[PDB]
Amino acid sequence: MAHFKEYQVIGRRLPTESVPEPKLFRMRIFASNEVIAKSRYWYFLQKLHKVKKASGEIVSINQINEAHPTKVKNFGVWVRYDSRSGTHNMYKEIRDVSRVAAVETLYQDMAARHRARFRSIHILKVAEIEKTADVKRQYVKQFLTKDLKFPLPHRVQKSTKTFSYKRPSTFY
Amino acid sequence: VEPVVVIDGKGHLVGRLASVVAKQLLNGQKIVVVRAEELNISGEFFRNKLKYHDFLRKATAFNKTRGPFHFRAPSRIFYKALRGMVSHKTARGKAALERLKVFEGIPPPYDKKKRVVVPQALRVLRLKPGRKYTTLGKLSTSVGWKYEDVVAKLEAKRKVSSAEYYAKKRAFTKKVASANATAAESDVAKQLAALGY
Amino acid sequence: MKYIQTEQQIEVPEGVTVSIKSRIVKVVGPRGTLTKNLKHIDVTFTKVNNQLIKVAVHNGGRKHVAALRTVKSLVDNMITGVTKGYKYKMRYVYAHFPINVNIVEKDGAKFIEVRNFLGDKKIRNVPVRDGVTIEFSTNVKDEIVLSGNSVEDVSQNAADLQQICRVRNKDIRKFLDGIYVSHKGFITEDL
Amino acid sequence: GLRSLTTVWAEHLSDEVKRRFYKNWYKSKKKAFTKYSAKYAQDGAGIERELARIKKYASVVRVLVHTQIRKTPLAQKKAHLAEIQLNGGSISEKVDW
Amino acid sequence: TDSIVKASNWRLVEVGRVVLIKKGQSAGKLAAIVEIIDQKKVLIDGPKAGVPRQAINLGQVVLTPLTFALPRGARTATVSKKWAAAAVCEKWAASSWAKKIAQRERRAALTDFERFQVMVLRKQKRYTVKKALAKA
RNA sequence: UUUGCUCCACACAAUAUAGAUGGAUACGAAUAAGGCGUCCUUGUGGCGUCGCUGAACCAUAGCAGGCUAGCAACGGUGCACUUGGCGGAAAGGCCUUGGGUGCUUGCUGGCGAAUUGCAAUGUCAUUUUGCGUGGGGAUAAAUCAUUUGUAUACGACUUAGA
RNA sequence: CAGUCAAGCGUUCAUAGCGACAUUGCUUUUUGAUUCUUCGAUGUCGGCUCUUCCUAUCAUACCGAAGCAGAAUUCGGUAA
RNA sequence: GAACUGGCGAUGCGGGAUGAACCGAACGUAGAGUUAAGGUGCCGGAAUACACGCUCAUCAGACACCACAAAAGGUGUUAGU
Repeated sequence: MAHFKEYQVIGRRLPTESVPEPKLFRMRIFASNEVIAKSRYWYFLQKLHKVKKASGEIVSINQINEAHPTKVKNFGVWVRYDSRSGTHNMYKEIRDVSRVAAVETLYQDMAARHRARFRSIHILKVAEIEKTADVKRQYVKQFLTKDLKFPLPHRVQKSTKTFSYKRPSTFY
Repeated sequence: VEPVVVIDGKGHLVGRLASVVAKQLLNGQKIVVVRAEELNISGEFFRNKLKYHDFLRKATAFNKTRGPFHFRAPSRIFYKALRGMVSHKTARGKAALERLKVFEGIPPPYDKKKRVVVPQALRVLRLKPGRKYTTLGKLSTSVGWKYEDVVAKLEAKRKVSSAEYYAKKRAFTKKVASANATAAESDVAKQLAALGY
Repeated sequence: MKYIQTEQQIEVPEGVTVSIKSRIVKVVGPRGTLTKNLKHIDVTFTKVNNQLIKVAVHNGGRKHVAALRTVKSLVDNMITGVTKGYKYKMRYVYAHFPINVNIVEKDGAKFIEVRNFLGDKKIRNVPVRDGVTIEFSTNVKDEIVLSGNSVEDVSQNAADLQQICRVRNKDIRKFLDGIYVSHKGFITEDL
Repeated sequence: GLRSLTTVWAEHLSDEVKRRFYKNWYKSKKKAFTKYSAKYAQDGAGIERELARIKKYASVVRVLVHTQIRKTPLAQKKAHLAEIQLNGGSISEKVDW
Repeated sequence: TDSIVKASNWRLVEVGRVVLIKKGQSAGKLAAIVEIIDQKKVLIDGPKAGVPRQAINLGQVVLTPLTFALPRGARTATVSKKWAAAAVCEKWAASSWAKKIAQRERRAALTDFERFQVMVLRKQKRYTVKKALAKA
């Protein structure tokens, strides 16, 4: 959809004569902007409990960011993607620096490999990964071994002009 | 920048090469190309062939003569696809055909000056490690070109003559480099290395 | 999934030596030589310690990774064929018409003669490749041996004999008459 | 294709070949190869100039020759000329023959 | 007689190898590998230049055959701690790589008066080299 | 058929332009590799180096580029020749020798300009031709009228004839 | 015309060759459907004639299968 | 053959190669800047832009209206549950 950011939505339907101020909920949304996250709230909310954007409301809508935006981390994910047949449950484990960061790449991944749309992906829960060995994904295991050192063969360049008066080599 | 731009067809990509060439000639550039037989295609021997086969079966029903023209010359092969991306019908595209010139190998006047290349048009650069392709020299031969070893005999005499002159040139630059090093580290050498040269 | 690092290890039998530049090989030794072009796959090789050289791939697909294993396999068969060689056997099968084999040579072409292949009134021949030399097998009834450096020229010349005897318009299961390959080993004994 | 380089000749000819060139022969001056026989006055430095020029480059040999229609029962008198390829050994030794 | 299989020298991707940024907020600064993410993206960090510890693509930065000792996780402190503990600054401007840069860098900062000086000092430079390729 | 005609040194009018205005600046193969300098037993040999764009390199200061003195070297470039070698793919150009010769901005001088009055390309290119100059060289053919059958609706095809 | 699931038939085995109850397609050489087009005109049918194109290949050249022993046939493939 | 709203008839203009209708938009004659629908190697105007990957096809694919395509399989490869 766009570049991602993560927000924090808070609501309580609407207070009443009998019992005002209901339970009071919260959620962790991923939206490039504020209003985007307001729909995602009501999204799963009018799917689990009884409410709407007419019988209830939202108090706060602030953004939540990753504390250490310098360190690359591992991340596990809970997805409920709806195909041209139906809904299934898949488990991913991609290593990215920030949380909202791995979400943008896995969303791009859903279309380049899974062919599913923005309005076709379901995020259940994403518990960050702390321990190696508990690794069950193999594309992950290649970057988790000691002494990750490898040569970079074949080096192409970007031409600024229109010509070349030679025969440039491709070393790296 | 120069009166004419010389083009080396060896190691480039068929259609992408003509595209950039096209633009330059329509801007005001007279151009001559060489060794068009060495233009590299992609895919299998089998594929690229049959495409020319079905192109070979499409001709004016009632007049095979005043209709489609097929070619065995790797040079007018480049002429074909490149003219088909301009209007050879107006005086506009008519003058572009007259500026352009293509050759089967590197003829007499055109190998007494050097030819150039391009990265965004290079076969080697737009080819992923471990890919297939076909060359025009070999397929030009399978389509009906009776001039392979006739011209492979010409390139022999040629590559010998060009290397004999670079023998004298490689040794004459060994003279230029040993004269510039003995006159180096002087007063004008120090002052110039400071100005940026 | 572009396999990051996949690499195999290879042993050299002391006395043999191989020269290499680009993707071009050379196996010099006890019997002969074997030049080879590999500039159609695109891979790397590195000499580590005299009698040991490797092969590697960095970020290569499963078909390119199945090719790293496929060439370490090739490197192996070129070294043993130079020191031991490649010796195969083929027996002629018949039960009625005598299988006659000769050694012909017109102008110096070296072929093999097919006489009486099932009452054959036409003369069939078998072209001989370069490098490998044949020898008629005795002590045994209806056989012969091939001997050289590479498995290609020896067993493709053996596959020559194979399909040259085609039972056209007949029952293969019943009219089982022709030349088949019996033995597949080295020229040296014990191996 | 097959490109023709040098065209060589003889000194004296026949009127059959000289009239092969005229349309109006009953009114001609007969200036047929008059200056070509001037290449036969000089020792012949130019004759071998083109002859050995061919022994160096030219791949094949094809020679021109005219007919003997005077001994023939035909009143045309005009003898035709055509090229006949030489199938011998070495192109240099072919020019010699 | 032995084997001999070329050289096959390459720059290996690792924690401690430095690269040159061509585009971005820097577009001509230096930064070394702090951690590796995958195939095209890595983590840089170069304090002796003024650039941050940022996630970046390999298509926007180049390489160098310069590698010095570095811990797997070392933040800003240990980054230039081993930078100076290796002597990579003098080892960097010790090549024609960076001499090439300052050469055309000073050409884009040349006045026609100082560009005029290059022309004239070369009038006398080429004169002595012509009396050199005439007697030797 | 009035002195006609072809190449050159040229005398002027022209006629247009698919587009002048410092140099189109010449190994080969290879790119999961390579060029270059270098040594030896000249091997698919060892050692060092470069690339990340030709933003390279060479040339370039003067009335659109002048008159001319002196130093230093014996050199460079352009002009017209001379010696020899090479070049067949669409050679007709490239390589080199000897003299004559101008510049010599490689270093230091004497003088010239204006008003063209704050901008107006303010021309220093070349395709081709017509007509007068004088120095070499050459004395052309085809058509029809006529006849022929190897040709034909017709021209054409094809023979011949001072 | 071509399949596909495959109870079975096939002495014994579903798939040698076929294949019911079923289900997926293609075509405009069948007749239908339509009035879009033309009733101030496009000369109906067939035939004789002459040319070309398609392949859903009947035959030949090269080939695999069999309940192909010999022999022949039936199915299939590249190909007009 | 009917119900809704809208079009054309009676409508050019950019676009859909082009087409009565689909999208955008409706119109005096110019001049500038800004966007619509759609695109941007060349035709042909405009980045052979950057990004994350998928595919090698002995008849590839390559954007609504719309220009046709299905069952059913595959140890081709991929992420997988």
